[PDB]
Amino acid sequence: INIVGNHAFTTDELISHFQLQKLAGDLETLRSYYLDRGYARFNIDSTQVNITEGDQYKLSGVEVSGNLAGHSAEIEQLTKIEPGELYNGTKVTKMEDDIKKLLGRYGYAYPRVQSMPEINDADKTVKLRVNVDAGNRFYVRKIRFEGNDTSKDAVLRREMRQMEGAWLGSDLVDQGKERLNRLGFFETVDTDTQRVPGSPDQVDVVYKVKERNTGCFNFGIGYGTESGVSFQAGVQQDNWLGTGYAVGINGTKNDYQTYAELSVTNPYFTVDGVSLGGRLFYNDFQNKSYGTDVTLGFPINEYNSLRAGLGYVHNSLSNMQPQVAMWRYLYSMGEHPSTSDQDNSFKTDDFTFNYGWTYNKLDRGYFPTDGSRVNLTGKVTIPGSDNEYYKVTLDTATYVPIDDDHKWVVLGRTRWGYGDGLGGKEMPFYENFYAGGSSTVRGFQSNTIGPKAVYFQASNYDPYDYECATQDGAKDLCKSDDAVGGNAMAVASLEFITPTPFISDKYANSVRTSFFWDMGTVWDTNWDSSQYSGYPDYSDPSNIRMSAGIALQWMSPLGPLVFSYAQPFKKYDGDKAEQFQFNIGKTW
Amino acid sequence: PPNEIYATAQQKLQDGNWRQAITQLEALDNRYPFGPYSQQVQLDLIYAYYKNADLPLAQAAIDRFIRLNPTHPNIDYVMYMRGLTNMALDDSALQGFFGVDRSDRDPQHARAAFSDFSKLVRGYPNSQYTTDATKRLVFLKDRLAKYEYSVAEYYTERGAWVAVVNRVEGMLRDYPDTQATRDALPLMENAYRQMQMNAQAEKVAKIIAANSS
Amino acid sequence: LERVVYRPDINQGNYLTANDVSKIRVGMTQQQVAYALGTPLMSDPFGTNTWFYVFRQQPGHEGVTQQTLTLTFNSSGVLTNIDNKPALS
Amino acid sequence: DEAYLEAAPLAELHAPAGMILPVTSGDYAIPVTNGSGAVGKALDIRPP
Amino acid sequence: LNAEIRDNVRFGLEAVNANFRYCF
Repeated sequence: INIVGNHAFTTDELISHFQLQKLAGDLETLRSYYLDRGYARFNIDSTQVNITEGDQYKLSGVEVSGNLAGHSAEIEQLTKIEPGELYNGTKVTKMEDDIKKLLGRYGYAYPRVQSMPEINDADKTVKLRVNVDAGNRFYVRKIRFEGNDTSKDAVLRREMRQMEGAWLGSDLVDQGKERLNRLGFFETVDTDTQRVPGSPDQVDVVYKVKERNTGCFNFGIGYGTESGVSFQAGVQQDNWLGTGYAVGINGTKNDYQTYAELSVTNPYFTVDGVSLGGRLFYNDFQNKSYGTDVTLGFPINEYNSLRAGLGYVHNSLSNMQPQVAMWRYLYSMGEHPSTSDQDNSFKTDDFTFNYGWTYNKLDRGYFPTDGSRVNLTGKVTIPGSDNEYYKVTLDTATYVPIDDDHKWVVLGRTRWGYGDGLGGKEMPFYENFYAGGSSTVRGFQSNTIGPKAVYFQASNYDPYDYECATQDGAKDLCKSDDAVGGNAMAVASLEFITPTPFISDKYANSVRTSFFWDMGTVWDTNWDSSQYSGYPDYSDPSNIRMSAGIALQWMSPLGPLVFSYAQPFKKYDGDKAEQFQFNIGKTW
Repeated sequence: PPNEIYATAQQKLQDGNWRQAITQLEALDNRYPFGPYSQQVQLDLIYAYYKNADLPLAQAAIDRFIRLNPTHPNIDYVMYMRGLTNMALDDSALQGFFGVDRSDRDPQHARAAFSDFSKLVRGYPNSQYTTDATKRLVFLKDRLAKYEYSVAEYYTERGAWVAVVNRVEGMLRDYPDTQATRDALPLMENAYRQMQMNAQAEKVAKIIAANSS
Repeated sequence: LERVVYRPDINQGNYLTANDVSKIRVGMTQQQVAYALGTPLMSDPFGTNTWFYVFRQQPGHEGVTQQTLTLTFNSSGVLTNIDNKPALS
Repeated sequence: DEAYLEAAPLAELHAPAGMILPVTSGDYAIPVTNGSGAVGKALDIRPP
Repeated sequence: LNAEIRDNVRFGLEAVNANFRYCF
């Protein structure tokens, strides 16, 4: 079988869409192509492929008649086509679907839209006559939910834009569908609009949802006769017992570190969407800190929201090492430690204010395919604090689909941040930014990107540490690999999401695969490159680390796990590589 | 031989591991699918699946049995088991443990259970299980009224006053005898006052006084 | 404080317009009225024969607009009285 | 559990004099029975 | 040394490092 009888176009322009019931589909595709090219009389006589071709016809205009219950200007605009355009069956179908959608917008749930082109062969033109019957307005009598055997009905009815006892809007139901997808509590959402048997003008709306399991709270204790007892445990949840409250409580206790954190929040404190929540934490590592914060926030439009809150943290340090950056800070604070003398202490009570702004137009909770998200967070100190500073972090991500089936997608992921002191004071060094690891740039050891400490005499560990740590040998300034973090950072990654031809159906909605290229850098400020001219200049922002690789994301029964491998291409002295990485994500 | 398998299954049903009783019953169906006592095995599997909470299997076994035995001297036992099987789905061990109010969750399972118990009670009025079925019907009816009550409260909070009035009237038609319906009356009194429909607010207040304690 | 909080618009009841309201006449049957206006969403179930048509809208950060039409019918299904309240007190 | 045995009793509503209450549906109707027999843990629910 | 009871119900012990996970 081949293509026979084409003179307007050659077969090389047509066979490219053929697989040579597949043939019936290819023949319908070719017929649609010709109809969309003005060939009003194009058809197929028989399959052997004997083609009959016509000429090209141009549209003369569109007439519309029928039971148009107002909105005539909108219909005219939808059907307004400039004269001279070629006849196109697809355009006609599109116009009919746009009319149906427009009518649905105002409650005409079941319009009847049909059209018939008049083909003028003496003069090659097509005049279209459209017959529209708007029908009656529909009202929603009951809204019901099925499948929600764990979550409370109160949750599903708040993520809705269609109220009972009012006219139907198709877009007002679809918005509900999207908001439920944005909640992140369901595997799938679908809809139905079944007519009420007792009246031609009333319809019910039914949503089908399937909840995924969440939380997976863990615990465990390491133990041995050499290692002793090491306890770690915690619980995390997004939809605790189905009430919509988020909970996070974790902690650990061992012979070198002890800490705990609790964070609880209510996305809907009030009926109109005002949210409240907060957290408490304690972490004593053998330096200690502890504190609390409370945040309130609310929406300002369908896509944007604001947050703000207050809190307090206590920070107490001791036995600090003689680092140049740390001592610069301490001197800026008025401290005068003795050179290379480990005997020291410092503690402050810092009262702060934090705030932020978000935007979220993503289509899915965990595997978005379109849209973008922006998260801008600021933090400032207030009078009465010992450390006067501000910070800003911007985190954005945009998904752009390529494929109609959304298998080919390009993701832009970027993060930037900065911060500084007030009044001529320095930023505390324990608030510095770090990068590297699966959360930022893959292929590098965690918190290894950035400038490193230079060490300068008394210590209780003198004999055991490196020669520049031991105070019998630590006679001068030494370079080290001990990352201290910085006051500025930037990270970016370009990730391509592709099909997964190597997975079975059970993974069809659980496994995503992508290719990526990562870049980023961390740098400082207030770096006196003259005094420390014998070491690298940390103020140079051009030493950007770069790597690329492949990753797979799997929404396993135990939560979102990420497996990846990447290799570096751009590395600077002092960096440490890590080529194979795996982490539990519970983010993105 | 089938006598030893039957004896083992009975011993495992009387006490011990019900899963072993399941194994013995499946062995009976695999080895003697058409024996003279295969009906006993099918009923024993239904019971054991219920006991182990293997609800999808109890349901499949029941539908199979009914198709196999459109009529039977003890068909009311099977229907009773249907009612228990449907009630068994409307629960959660964690929700019970933490004192969670289950009435706000999908009531469809309760509706199916209600329907099967009604069919049983009406078809076999002299069955020994009638008293339990009627007590369960009262319980389930109250649960459905609570479901409607909670929905009405949500729409009241949102100000969807037409939905509040329409749904409560529905409650009046479907659950005329329940505490939830009496408790809902002020919702109608309020809805008819937020909208200037004073005659109905007065009628509601009158029915409240007439039925107040 | 609440004046800056996002509030979706809320609609309640059946849609009304003067072009259709003006078409109702005493002597018209219930079937003709229901055809012309649509099925009533509210009715008084407590032993009477009357229909309530309520057109209520509340845009976000806006007041409440409501038109209430009460139709009184006889036991024969014939309209006896039209009570048209174009605005709330 | 057997919490169903603790369910509250049912009681009908009465109309105010001169008023007619909405006509109910026959669905969810519960027939009148004598109530004889064991309930809850006292029942034998094993196969015949 | 290690066993699971149901999907998302996992316990391990393996001197030893006892750990347990359970999903809702």
